[PDB]
Amino acid sequence: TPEMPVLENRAAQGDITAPGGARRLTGDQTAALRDSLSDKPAKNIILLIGDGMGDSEITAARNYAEGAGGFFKGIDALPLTGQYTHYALNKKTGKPDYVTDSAASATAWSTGVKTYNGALGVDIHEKDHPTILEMAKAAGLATGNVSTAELQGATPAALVAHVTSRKCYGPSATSEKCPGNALEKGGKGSITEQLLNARADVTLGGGAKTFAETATAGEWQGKTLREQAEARGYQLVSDAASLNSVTEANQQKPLLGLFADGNMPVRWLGPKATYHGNIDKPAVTCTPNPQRNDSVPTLAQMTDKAIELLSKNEKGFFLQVEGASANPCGQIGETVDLDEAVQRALEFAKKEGNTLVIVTADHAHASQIVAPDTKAPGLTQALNTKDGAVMVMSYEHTGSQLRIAAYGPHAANVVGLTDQTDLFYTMKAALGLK
Amino acid sequence: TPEMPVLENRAAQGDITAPGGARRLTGDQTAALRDSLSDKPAKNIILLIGDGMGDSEITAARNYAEGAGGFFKGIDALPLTGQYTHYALNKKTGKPDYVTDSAASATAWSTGVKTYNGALGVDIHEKDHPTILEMAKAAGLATGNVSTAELQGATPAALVAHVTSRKCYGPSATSEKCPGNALEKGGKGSITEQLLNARADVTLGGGAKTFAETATAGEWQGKTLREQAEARGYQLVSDAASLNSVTEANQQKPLLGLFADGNMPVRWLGPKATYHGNIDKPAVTCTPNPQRNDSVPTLAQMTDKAIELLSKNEKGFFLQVEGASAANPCGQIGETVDLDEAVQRALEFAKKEGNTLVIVTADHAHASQIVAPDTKAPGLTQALNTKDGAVMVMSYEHTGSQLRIAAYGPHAANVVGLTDQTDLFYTMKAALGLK
Repeated sequence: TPEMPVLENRAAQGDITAPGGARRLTGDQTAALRDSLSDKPAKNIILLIGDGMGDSEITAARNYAEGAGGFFKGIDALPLTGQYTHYALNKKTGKPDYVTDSAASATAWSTGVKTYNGALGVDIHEKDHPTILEMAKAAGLATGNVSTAELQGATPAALVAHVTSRKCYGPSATSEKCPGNALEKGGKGSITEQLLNARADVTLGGGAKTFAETATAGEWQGKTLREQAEARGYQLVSDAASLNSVTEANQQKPLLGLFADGNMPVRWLGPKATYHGNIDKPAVTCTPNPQRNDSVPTLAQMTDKAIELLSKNEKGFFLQVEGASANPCGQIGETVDLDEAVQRALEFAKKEGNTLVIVTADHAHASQIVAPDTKAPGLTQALNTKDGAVMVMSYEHTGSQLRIAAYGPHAANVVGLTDQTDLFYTMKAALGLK
Repeated sequence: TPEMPVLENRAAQGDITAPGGARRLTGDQTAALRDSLSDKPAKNIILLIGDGMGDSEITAARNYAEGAGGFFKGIDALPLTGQYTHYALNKKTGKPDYVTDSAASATAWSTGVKTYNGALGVDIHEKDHPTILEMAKAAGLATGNVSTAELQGATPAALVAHVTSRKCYGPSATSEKCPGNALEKGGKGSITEQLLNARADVTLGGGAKTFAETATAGEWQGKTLREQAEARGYQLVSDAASLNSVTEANQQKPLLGLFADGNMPVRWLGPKATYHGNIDKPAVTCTPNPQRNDSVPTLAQMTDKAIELLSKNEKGFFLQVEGASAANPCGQIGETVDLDEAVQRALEFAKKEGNTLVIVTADHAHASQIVAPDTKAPGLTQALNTKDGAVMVMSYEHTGSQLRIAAYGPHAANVVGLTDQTDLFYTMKAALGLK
């Protein structure tokens, strides 16, 4: 039965200077697309999120790494595409707030309810709403959360924590900034304490710093959150070797991989963009970061490991993978990173035939690709792309709708204009979560 | 009984502060989407181009005019959506120039070949290439060209002119800037002269000022290009009353409507954005432009008259419609609202007819960004009171980002995913069965 093609090749087909040369299509999509459509139940969902990765950021990364007529074998290979909205709510008025932050957006797709800038897992009345991971887990499904940023960061945090502020990282900052959530005040705990209670089968990322914090109440008081994790049965892993030896990870043995104190390392380094840096400075070539290491797993590696462990669950799985860390090279390199994770996800999804893979961003950032002769009011940098031509980028969250792309069962629900909260109901209905 | 659906409503379905209230979907989309897939031939194509309307401009205009949970009934209603690239090429090297201008992007979807910035209907070796309008016309189809900007502007002109510089509006300018296209030098003429030769069945837009120039050579030397068009059998209309009087337009009697000397008047008036304008000035509400007129045909009126006159052709039609007419948030949003009225008209037609492909996209993305109210940005900003009674701040060039392309109809499936601007030429070719 015609089981779902991925976009094969959408690179410029020939000589870009010639008629028909820059075409990305070799024919008519109608029947490929017809076979891309299935409404049958998604057994697994993999959701890949690029921090700030709107259309402008995908274009600049393609231009740099693949060349303008190039194609990301992961990000651009998803057959169903649409645009979605992500406005937040002003807390006092409940009126729309056109420019969201990462917390409210992360909340909108994990719980399906709009909230205010700064909130995680709570609506504007500070009430908690259940996340898609809490719900997958309640249904007996394996669950995993992966990031290259701090695990306390808004996108990973929003699946496991419910606090009135994204800053309530650990006990210290919670007593002070989220009193109603402070464990001492009967609240549910900080983002890191709620993480530990939440017991996702696979959690992997940065942010080991706040795990050194110590509990102020509860049966693990005085112990640090790392000690509590181990005390609760988590198998901790802190490099690529240990992650690779892990054979099983489940509710009896939750894997928790902490690979960086803050954010895990950035793939490429470059100079900072400067005022008139395109006029007054050379075109940049990005340097691979020497200090990324064979000890530190990559986002693609974490993704593949997580898929390996989570797929042993005979009921299905949910997995969120976040690709996060005026530095254009570091920006572009993280989109390359994520593309490799999407690729792996698609590799699994095609083979399995019952996985919805979704790639999108939390919200748009402010860089634009601009004409190389520009006198911007800002920070620019000219870059040497794959094409041997220079691209100037110019430099903060923005409110623009952005791309969401999908492959697999129920992916039709991302085509057209949707809203970020619809993603929760799409995933929930795909997974049959009742 | 099959009919292909348009998205009747993807507004937030309820209370946006409550669970499920901000959903734009009320259920599963699969079945509606397969009912939207058809490879059958398209009899007609209506292509609407939003001048600079990338995803930021669509969102900014929806928030202001419809509210954040709102829905543009034309623009957001097209069920098959994708993203397309639109880079130009460097003329000297043939290497990509990541940020196109209007001329080079207009050449790419009308001719299918990439080119350099400033070029109309010629490739980087200055070779002319048939535009999709010339080929539809060559095949016996009715063709139309409507704009709110000057007819000599990059987007309407790319359909009918082949010149080495977009600035080659009329005799004067072609002689000095495009001397290899100057009519008194054996070239094909200015944009206006080639427009007159291309003899599309309906051409409606602004730009009457250059028709006041006199030709330098040829059969109509010394006559103005307006006297020429009359002498060549064109029916000229210059206001809404006479436009609605036209009964037919075809090759014997072709319609040319010149409603303004330069661009047609802007829908909404508002101040220009300003440095620290979102903190130093109150929020703006856009007001109707007094000069927009009763006498001046709106873009949905022109689109509607064009479809009427063009559907008299037993064989089908091709129609391109351009919404265009200075860091002014209200003119900018007014024109997206304009174009959305035009898209609803095209879509009522297409939905009724059953064999029309409607594509709505932009030539290239512009640079306005929706920012946070309290932003201290280095450009020009302005705060605006939206339909929600909330403030939206806008910040201010062309940019290189890929942008939205959306479609409805037979062959509309070929806009989904990542395509390139020149793929649009081929999707039109193939839909329409050309060549």
